[PDB]
Amino acid sequence: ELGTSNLNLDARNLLAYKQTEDLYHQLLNYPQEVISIMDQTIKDCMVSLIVDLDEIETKFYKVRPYNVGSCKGMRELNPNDIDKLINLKGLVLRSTPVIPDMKVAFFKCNVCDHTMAVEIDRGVIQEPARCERIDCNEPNSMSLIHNRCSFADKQVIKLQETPDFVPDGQTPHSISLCVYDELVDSCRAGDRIEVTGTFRSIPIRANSRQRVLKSLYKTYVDVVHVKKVQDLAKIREVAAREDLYSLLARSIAPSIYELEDVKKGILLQLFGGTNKTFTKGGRYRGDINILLCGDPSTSKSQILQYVHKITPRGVYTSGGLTAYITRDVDTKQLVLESGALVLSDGGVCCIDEFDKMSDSTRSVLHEVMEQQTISIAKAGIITTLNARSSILASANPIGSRYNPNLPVTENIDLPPPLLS
Amino acid sequence: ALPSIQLPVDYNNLFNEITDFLVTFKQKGPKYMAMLQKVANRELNSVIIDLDDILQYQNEKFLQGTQADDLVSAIQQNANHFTELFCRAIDNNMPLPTKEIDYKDDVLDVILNQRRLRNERMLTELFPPNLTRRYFLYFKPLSQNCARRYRKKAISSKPLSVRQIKGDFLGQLITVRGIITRVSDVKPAVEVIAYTCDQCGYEVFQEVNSRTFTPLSECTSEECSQNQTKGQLFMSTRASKFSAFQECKIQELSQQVPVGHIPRSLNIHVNGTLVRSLSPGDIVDVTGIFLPAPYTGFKALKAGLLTETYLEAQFVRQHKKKFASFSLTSDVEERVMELITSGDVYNRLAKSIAPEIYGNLDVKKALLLLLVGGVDKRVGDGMKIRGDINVCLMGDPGVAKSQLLKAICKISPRGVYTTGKGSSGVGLTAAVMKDPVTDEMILEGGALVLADNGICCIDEFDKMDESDRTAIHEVMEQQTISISKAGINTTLNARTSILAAANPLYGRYNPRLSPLDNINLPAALLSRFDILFLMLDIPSRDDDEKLAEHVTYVHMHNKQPDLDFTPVEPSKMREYIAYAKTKRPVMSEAVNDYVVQAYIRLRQDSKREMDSKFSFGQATPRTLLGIIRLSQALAKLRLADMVDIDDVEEALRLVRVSKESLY
Ligand SMILES: Nc1ncnc2c1ncn2[C@@H]1O[C@H](COP(=O)(O)OP(=O)(O)OP(=O)(O)O)[C@@H](O)[C@H]1O
Ligand SMILES: Nc1ncnc2c1ncn2[C@@H]1O[C@H](COP(=O)(O)OP(=O)(O)O)[C@@H](O)[C@H]1O
Ligand SMILES: [Mg+2]
Ligand SMILES: [Zn+2]
Ligand SMILES: [Zn+2]
Repeated sequence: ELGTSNLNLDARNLLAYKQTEDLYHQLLNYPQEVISIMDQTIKDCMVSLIVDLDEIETKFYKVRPYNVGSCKGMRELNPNDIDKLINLKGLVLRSTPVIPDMKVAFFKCNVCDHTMAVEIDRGVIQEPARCERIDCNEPNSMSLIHNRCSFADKQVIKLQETPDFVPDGQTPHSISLCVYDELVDSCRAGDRIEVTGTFRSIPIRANSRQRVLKSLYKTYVDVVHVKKVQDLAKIREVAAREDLYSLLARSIAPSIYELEDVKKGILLQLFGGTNKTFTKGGRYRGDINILLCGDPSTSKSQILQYVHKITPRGVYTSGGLTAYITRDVDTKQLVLESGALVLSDGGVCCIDEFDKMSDSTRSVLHEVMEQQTISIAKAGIITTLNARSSILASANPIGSRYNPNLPVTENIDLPPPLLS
Repeated sequence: ALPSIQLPVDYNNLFNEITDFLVTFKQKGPKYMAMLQKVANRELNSVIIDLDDILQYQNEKFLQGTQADDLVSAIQQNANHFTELFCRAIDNNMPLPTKEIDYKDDVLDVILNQRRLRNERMLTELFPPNLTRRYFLYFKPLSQNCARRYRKKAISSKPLSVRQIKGDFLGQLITVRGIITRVSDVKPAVEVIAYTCDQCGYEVFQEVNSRTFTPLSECTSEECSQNQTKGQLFMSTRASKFSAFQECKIQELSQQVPVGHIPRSLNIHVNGTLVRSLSPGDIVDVTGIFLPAPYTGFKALKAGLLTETYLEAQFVRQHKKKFASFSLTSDVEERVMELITSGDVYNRLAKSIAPEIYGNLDVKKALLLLLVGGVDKRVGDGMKIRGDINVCLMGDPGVAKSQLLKAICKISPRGVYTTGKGSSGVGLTAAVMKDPVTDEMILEGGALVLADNGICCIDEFDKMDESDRTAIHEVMEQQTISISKAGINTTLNARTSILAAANPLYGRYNPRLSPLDNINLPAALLSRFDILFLMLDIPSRDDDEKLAEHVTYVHMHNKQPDLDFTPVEPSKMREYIAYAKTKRPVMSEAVNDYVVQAYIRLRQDSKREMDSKFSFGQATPRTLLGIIRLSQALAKLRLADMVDIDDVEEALRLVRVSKESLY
């Protein structure tokens, strides 16, 4: 009734039956053929259960086994576990763009402009040495077309082990991944995922000029399933309460004693004002910017840490902050990279240790608040970036204590216009 | 062609004697049949051969005038040949399995049975024996006492240095000694490579012992041998036989290096079940076969006679020491019973750490309290608390604080010593950055050296630049380091105790306001530390006399003098620190009122911090938190699961003594 073609399968339920555990053992040893025959079985299950046959013929079917074996570690991978299904956890390091993969070769007899489709196997192409049209039968008239073939979307993912497997200060190890179709772009940098798939070993080419091969094989894994690691009525019931303001203000900092007014101010800043962009007059700022000052006996960093995670979007940094053209490490190209302040568009940007801001960056702030639009002109690139971000900053006084007699300006060591 | 020469060695008698030894040897019956029986039942995975047994068997059979030659001498002269002789002898004399076998799991044997039921049914190929083999063969160097048993000089062993190995030791069995530095990962190595023939009779096999490999093009299948092609042969991954491969390099010890030289290295190959038996950073005694390696892999067409050399491991003695993670044993149980009988322990422990440094009992007591750690494992509603204690030591140069730090690092297995630059890969960068030969850019991002449950020790705390200062400020209060450079955010969960020693820039204490000397560091960083000590050198007769007498008596005996009186030993402290950490007392509420009024009096002192000249008595909640942690550590060091008011009193006294050094 949905039209979706995807079947999840857990091994423990598959293990719950006595005839199925034999198929379990056979699947562990020989995954590919078992999966193919299972997919054919599911394909026939369409007609077996419907007895519209039009939506069935177009779609293929696949399974997603998981929880087959226990999660192992990259530090114990014997050669005895080649071409066997295993379960692995880890953290994604880097990705790669989609890699086309030939599936159907296209050839043309240029003399008579006759074309044919040639299926392939194991990558190697058996080229036809003479055209099928015996009316011409020329041997050397074939030249393939690169843009009229058919391709598959392969992608390679680099994965590292979890730090839990390293007890004595050793270094992590990285294992390559391969994905197809729906698993493309299913993860990005920094993801914590668990994968189940078979093991593969390949000989390396070494010298591309010759047919010599090394005595060692590269190891990589191919996976089939990946896992990660009407309420509006509930609002108006709460929103209609009279004392919701006080409870809402006090809820965002359960451990903070007193300091109610500053909590109300921070909560209201998180709520944010309106933003309007009337044409004949221009846009008006809608962001709210708050400073906190005092001696380092206030736990004022805790409030910043609270508000960084409470807000939907927000970057927590310290005393670089904006866009700079970077030189890519792994790949030899030049990529424009955005800064932390740009990444906090619509949210609240948290800044700690505001006094130690150097001098070059301060002017940057001086243009991100009064205009909320940063422009960069470097390496032939001239452009403007929207920021539209709120600022919540904290600073410390000069000396062991902030003397009440002395005014604020001297102790904080900030430019009077920026403070104003 | 090739001229021929005569040698006294013939392998027929050697093989016959090998078989006779393997069959008749009595050390349960024969031992060498027990190993073969366990191998047959798929129980044993590798076979170890002891040369002492061969030597003593030959010696004891020499009493009868039948034996004519010796085998161990030929073993020492050449080793690789006897490996295949031994494997052939084992394959010839493999007894039948006396135990049941889960036969369905051996997919290799199942595939071979399918191939045999294909071919022999028609009425077949004689497969190479090594493909059928499942065991590994290892040698063990003899022992010196066995050589001493007899007159002959069957010595071997003798763990030569790296540079002591010359060009005349190629092909022999030699033992080396050194420190392991680099260890690579585990990767499969091919032994027998199989191709499928596209359903054309037998599937061709091939074995390559070289470090390079070339594939086949055509096959000997009869219908494929027919004058037209029938299917392209393809390599089969399942049918092939593989083996674990690993490589490592070993460096010479600093004691064996001749003066004015640079230590050399040596490459070691290891295969089989011995893989992953060694770790970087240990002293080992490796015995193996010293083999040459061709230079043709580099493909330079130079060095017509020059070749590279490597050692193939055969037996490894890990040596060094074992931490054992205080695994409980009977003997250490009687040891802790003795400690229980010893009464009060921490004073003796303080007396017994660094007797070479005279006096300074309170500093050693603070070190003991640092070793156990404070209150930890979190509190309600997710608030973070760490058991780590941060202590900074102040004093003039020449007070043996650096030596005390070195002694602490020696006694603490997690201790690490760092300093401002000098070595770059110790702060803010991973130790594996740009390390692999492939330049894979392996990195965690923002991390320190073993900062997880480590004891970081630093000298010249004012020396470090802004980067290491930022790192030490980032590792504050178990805060993780989240410095990113290329999208990496694999943060290192830093939970470490910080111990640092520093000095004022004047090099001597000053009569003026002591905070003007401070650390020459920001006051925010100063307030983080739990305990501050100041060791000021006061010239006096009645103490410098004792110090000079102690130093000169140490110098006269060229050892730690008997003038020291310590009932407890460094390994005993190493055991007891883990034992007392295991006990882990928890907090008792009955001290809440007392600690609250103590904090009230601390703020009363804060009401007099403007009196100046020792203004360090400032107001900070971290003072109270450190008081709680120090009381918890005082309960932890000796007491059972209970925190006493005496712990609070001792923590207060320690704080007052810490402040009293200001004067
Ligand atoms: N109490 C002591 N007992 C014995 N020797 C001591 C003592 N105090 C200092 N020494 C001597 O001082 C030397 C070690 O102190 P050292 O000068 O290295 O420490 P430091 O105060 O950290 O100074 P620096 O920064 O100059 O290295 C040794 O030669 C040691 O014999
Ligand atoms: N009102 C308070 N409630 C709870 N803890 C507090 C309070 N005031 C201070 N503290 C404690 O004192 C410390 C103050 O540190 P903080 O001023 O945040 O340092 P910095 O501002 O330099 O980051 C906190 O770690 C906190 O544990
Ligand atoms: Mg020193
Ligand atoms: Zn044609
Ligand atoms: Zn064939």
